[PDB]
Amino acid sequence: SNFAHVIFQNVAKSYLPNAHLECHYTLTPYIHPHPKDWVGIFKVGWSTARDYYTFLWSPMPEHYVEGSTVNCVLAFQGYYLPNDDGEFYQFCYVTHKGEIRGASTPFQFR
Amino acid sequence: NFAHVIFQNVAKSYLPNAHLECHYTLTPYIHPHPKDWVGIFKVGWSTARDYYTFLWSPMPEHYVEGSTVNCVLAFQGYYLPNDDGEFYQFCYVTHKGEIRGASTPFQFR
Amino acid sequence: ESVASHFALVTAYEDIKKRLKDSEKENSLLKKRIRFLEEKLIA
Amino acid sequence: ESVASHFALVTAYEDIKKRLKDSEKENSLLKKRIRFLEEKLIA
Repeated sequence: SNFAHVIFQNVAKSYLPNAHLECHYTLTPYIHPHPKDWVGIFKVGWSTARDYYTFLWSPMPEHYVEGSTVNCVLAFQGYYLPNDDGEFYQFCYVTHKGEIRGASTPFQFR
Repeated sequence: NFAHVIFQNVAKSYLPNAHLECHYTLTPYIHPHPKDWVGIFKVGWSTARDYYTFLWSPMPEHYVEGSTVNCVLAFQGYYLPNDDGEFYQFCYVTHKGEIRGASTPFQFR
Repeated sequence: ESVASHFALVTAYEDIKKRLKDSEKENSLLKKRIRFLEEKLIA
Repeated sequence: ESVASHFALVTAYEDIKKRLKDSEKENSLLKKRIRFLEEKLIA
């Protein structure tokens, strides 16, 4: 319910190991973003927001209007991404209050 | 805490609505009970009430504390899932409700 | 948060379950194509 | 027993993860064979 207020778009089944990765996602009208929100790349099966492989702060949309639908993009750098390690990962959007408000389908780096 | 019964030779796929034999082993780490049950659970279950069906895990005769005894149970296809695409697993649930065994997942197809 | 962790794992599991089924179907097709190609060479 | 449920799901997911990885691995090798065989046969 609350777990799908952020929607990750066009997530692939796999990404090339240590290649730059654009992460696209949408804020639905149900979330009011915050400058301390962030997107993490989590190994599938994580237990806490602390278990991320890497992360980026989510840039606060400029001229934000409450209740709107907003598209966002983050450029994860290859040198902070997993190698071909046999694991599956997913994007998770985490608010400044610690809530997970969206989680993508999983992907492997290979 | 969760590996005290082991399900042996548990396969990837069993025939739907068909006679099934379920092999599992009691390890000397937990103690059998007549009203302990082996449930078949859809993967992703939250509590023990999410069982699909079960059978009472029979008590072995002359049960010696701290032994290793293998058991076989015969679920019949009337009680078993259809070719539904879902993954299920075996779970040994005792008489006081703890689960002390969760098998690898299998389909019915 | 404990609930979110369980939800995110079910979501990942469901996608990997679908991808396994797609993979197994391809596996069956590729194996038939090989049997056909090997059979072509014996004649 | 929320942590038992999470544990059981983790281990079930890990098994399906391994099955998917192996099936895709084999699939890529099956494709290499199909090309190798076809190279003897058509073009």
